[PDB]
Amino acid sequence: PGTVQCFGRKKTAVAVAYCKPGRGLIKVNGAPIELIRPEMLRLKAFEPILLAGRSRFKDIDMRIRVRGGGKTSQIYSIRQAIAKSLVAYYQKYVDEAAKKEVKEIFARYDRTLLVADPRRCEPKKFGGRGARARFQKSYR
Amino acid sequence: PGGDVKLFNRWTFEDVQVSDISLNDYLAVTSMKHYTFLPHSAGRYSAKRFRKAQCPIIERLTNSLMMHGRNNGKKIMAVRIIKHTMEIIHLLTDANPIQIIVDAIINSGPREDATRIGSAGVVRRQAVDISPLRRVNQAIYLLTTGARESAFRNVKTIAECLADELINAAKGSSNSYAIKKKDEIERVAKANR
Amino acid sequence: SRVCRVCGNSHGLIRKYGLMCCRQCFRSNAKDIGFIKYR
Amino acid sequence: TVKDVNPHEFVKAYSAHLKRSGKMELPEWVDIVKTARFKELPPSDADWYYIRAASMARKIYLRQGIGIGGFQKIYGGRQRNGSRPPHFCKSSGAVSRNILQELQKMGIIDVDPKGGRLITSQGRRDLDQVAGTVP
Amino acid sequence: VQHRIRITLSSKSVKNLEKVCSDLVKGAKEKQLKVKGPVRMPTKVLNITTRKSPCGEGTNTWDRFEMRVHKRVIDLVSSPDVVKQITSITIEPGVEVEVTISD
Amino acid sequence: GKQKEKVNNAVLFDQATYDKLLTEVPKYKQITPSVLSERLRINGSLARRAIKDLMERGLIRMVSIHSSQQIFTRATN
Amino acid sequence: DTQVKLAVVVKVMGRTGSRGQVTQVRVKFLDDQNRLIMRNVKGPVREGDILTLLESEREARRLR
RNA sequence: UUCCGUUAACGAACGAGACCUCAGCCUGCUAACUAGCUAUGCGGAGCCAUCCCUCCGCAGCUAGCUUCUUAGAGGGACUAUGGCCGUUUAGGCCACGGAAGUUUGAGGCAAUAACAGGUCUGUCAUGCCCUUAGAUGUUCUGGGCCGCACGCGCGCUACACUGAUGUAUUCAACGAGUAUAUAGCCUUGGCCGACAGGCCCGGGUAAUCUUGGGAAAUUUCAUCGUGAUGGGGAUAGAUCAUUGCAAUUGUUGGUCUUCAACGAGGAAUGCCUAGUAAGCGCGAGUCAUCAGCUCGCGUUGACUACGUCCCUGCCCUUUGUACACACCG
Ligand SMILES: [Mg+2]
Ligand SMILES: [Mg+2]
Ligand SMILES: [Mg+2]
Ligand SMILES: [Mg+2]
Ligand SMILES: [Mg+2]
Ligand SMILES: [Mg+2]
Ligand SMILES: [Mg+2]
Ligand SMILES: [Mg+2]
Ligand SMILES: [Mg+2]
Ligand SMILES: [Mg+2]
Ligand SMILES: [Mg+2]
Ligand SMILES: [Mg+2]
Ligand SMILES: [Mg+2]
Ligand SMILES: [Zn+2]
Repeated sequence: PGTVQCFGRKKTAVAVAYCKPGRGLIKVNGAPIELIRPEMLRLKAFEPILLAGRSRFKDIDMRIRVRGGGKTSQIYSIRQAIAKSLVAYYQKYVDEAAKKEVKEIFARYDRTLLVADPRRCEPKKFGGRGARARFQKSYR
Repeated sequence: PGGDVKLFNRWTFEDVQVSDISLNDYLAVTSMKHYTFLPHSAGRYSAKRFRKAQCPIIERLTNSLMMHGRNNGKKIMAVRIIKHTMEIIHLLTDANPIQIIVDAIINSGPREDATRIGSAGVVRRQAVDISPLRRVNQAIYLLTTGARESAFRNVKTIAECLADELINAAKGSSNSYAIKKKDEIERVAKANR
Repeated sequence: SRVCRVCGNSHGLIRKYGLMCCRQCFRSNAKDIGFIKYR
Repeated sequence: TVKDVNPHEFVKAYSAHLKRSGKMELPEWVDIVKTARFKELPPSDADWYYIRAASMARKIYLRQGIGIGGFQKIYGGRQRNGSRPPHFCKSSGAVSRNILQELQKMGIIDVDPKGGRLITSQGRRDLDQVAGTVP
Repeated sequence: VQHRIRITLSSKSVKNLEKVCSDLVKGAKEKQLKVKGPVRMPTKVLNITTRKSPCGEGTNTWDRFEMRVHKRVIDLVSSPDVVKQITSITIEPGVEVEVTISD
Repeated sequence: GKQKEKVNNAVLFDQATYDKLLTEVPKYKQITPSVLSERLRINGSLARRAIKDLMERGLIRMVSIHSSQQIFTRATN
Repeated sequence: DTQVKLAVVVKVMGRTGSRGQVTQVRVKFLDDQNRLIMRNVKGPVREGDILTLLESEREARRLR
């Protein structure tokens, strides 16, 4: 019955990682995870996988659909979607205390593979063209 | 410290030794907490005082590459420069490029400076010590600016201007922008003691 | 050839949403129409 | 198939395929055009016309219902106006329309009901066969 | 016999509109009708920014007026008289009802 | 470094960089880059950026390609 | 010939200087863990930080 | 001026706070074919290929469907718990936990007293004065507000390689569509056209169509090579097309050509403390046409500081005054 739909978020990038009990598949909107297209920010998407292991994923397959955000925000998003989706699957289907090991792998590395950033675009206010910046002042 | 995790998936963090125990506390390199695959993390540093001492150092170097307006925030470009830079360092030195940078941080950070303090009721610049964290902050600042200035209106690439800068600085030769700026600060501060 | 429906002024006019009010007569009638200044 | 292969290196393969896949017609305005209002010079590459085809033969493969007024956007870009601020600029449709015309005559794409341009049953085959022919 | 009759509700008022909305739903649930609602629609927010001054002097200060508009939809599988037999309760002040016969 | 102004001076295509010099210019630190050679030799680029391929087809060195036209060089082995 | 000597900030006293730009601290010499002298540090500095000192005889006064 | 308290005061009123709005958490609730996963039916392809495995399109009584979206309800944080500090009071610093510990973030509202502050050119709001038919009334034609020795302010574009150009690749959010006349404001798709722009069939008074707004910087791959260069794009010549009743003192958008100053800017001086500065583009106002502007939006995303009263100012107390249109005395 292994099926979990766990999400991850960054600024506006929302990723939803539906799962089935398969062999090794990880596909983002159908395209392989090995191909996402910041090729500098590729380890960030790969970061959960090299943290836990390809072995930990030996009986699951991943289809991680993304929408919104930008380029960098999405890679930080898929990171949580992969990382969170694993423990939710482990919580529901493997063991509750076999995921305590998994979590402390993710948490001792980076705390933001499970919990998002609340940071957002502060609104613009008048008297200037930024959140804080104000129009230049002249006296004479 | 334990963990076989490597930057860009090529360079080991074990076998880097930071000599001067003064700023061993703020080189976020040696402990296994600081190892990271990429010098790009959107960590909420600057949120509290001394928190940016916890930012991995190769990121702190990276953050400073984005200056003068037409580079602000272009961090993928900045990190890509870092990768090519360490390619060149190991290319030219065949040692641990992590060691080179942290030795380039340690040799090019001024230990003293002159500040306008006032004793007895009259102010003037007087000689003072420098805290380790501003010293690291200053060591980064000198290197990145020196690499920046040379690359400008030069066919040479920034990645390699940075690379010459770090190699010369880690050696300690009087050849880097960072080294000459460091020693002029000390000499002034020494005079106004 | 477009004036305020309230005063007949030719300047500062708000055609947006079809109010056809000047920027001042609108402000005078803004809450009555139902534009709440929430923020 | 198409998604397991690099959307760049693959299109090099498919750009080398519409050369040697027999041939087709080719405009007597091909080598002058800048492909957009905002471009500075015409495309540098001589065999750009098939690369534009190969790049745009995946568009219909990976989408459906794209007209010419949308294909213009897909290849448009920033426009620097000198003194005044730069904006977005929509590219030209003569190039985009004609690429469709050629691949229509060749059985990779067809005109689409409900509006647009839709991929062929058997054109899907080669875009998946040549896809298999990439490392 | 059993049609597709859609009731559309708009208003400037959150509380007031859900008074009517729920009453219609509980109106027809007491008749065990096929009541498919409420589908809740993105709130429209009309906006005007105007300069506070009548003379363009002083620190230029702007006030953002706005209006929330809320959009509600109910489906009833019923007749043109069963819809009207229900929708005769007191419509609260200002709430807009525009029932039409869908496809 | 008039090293696109020098790309046709007959010394170049005769021998200048066909090991006439570029044995050495990597050997300063033994594999010094394609661009360090590009300025540790006072001559710059694009007589070099053509030969960055030329020595590669001649099988004397191994090379890279990437974003900023970063390109690399190796001596021997 | 001065020899660079290391000390540790045991404690922090105030923020002296006209603009406040100088944190005044008490330092602990590592060669002799007995010499508690005042020094004037620039930059953010807490207890447990280690200051590199070129000279040592230069001693800060109270509220210097 | 918020409290603990003090106390010739006692008890109250405003302001502050509370409050109100968007953002940050809710696999819990109400749901939802104008939002949408998930499964299954088929259909297309690849391929150990026959099935299975993968990507895809189309419909349903598929859901013990609502994770993702919308919008309602309410839940949640109170410095709650722990530690040190402190009249051990009010409160301070920190730490595990947590979405969140600067009142969590940002805004709205916002006292008394005043200023001879601005606005009679927003208002058939308005006292007094001026004119009132040969008009300072109205209406029409044309010109001017745009003129150019010069000084000033907000800005746009740059002075390049952390780049220009030409490929390929592809990720948002906020808003917007007045019978708009015989398609018409936003405009999909078809065709003509090198660009510009046309002709055609249409969709939408809109989570339904435009548009899930396929945004740019960015990311790749080449070409250029320290040269006022292919940086930069002022100036000007020729022509074409659109808006409008009309384009001249070029409305604007094209094409070719012309290729200026500018080599990081003296004395001075502005804004700014985390999704912030800075970079990038988008929408809305005006609008027939014109956005180098303003109001909003999202995208990439730091350096530095966690302080002081030194300069500029503000609040309270004490003190001096020959000041009271108040030290610009
Ligand atoms: Mg350079
Ligand atoms: Mg720009
Ligand atoms: Mg507040
Ligand atoms: Mg008035
Ligand atoms: Mg004017
Ligand atoms: Mg202004
Ligand atoms: Mg140019
Ligand atoms: Mg480009
Ligand atoms: Mg506009
Ligand atoms: Mg402060
Ligand atoms: Mg006196
Ligand atoms: Mg007097
Ligand atoms: Mg005087
Ligand atoms: Zn009016």
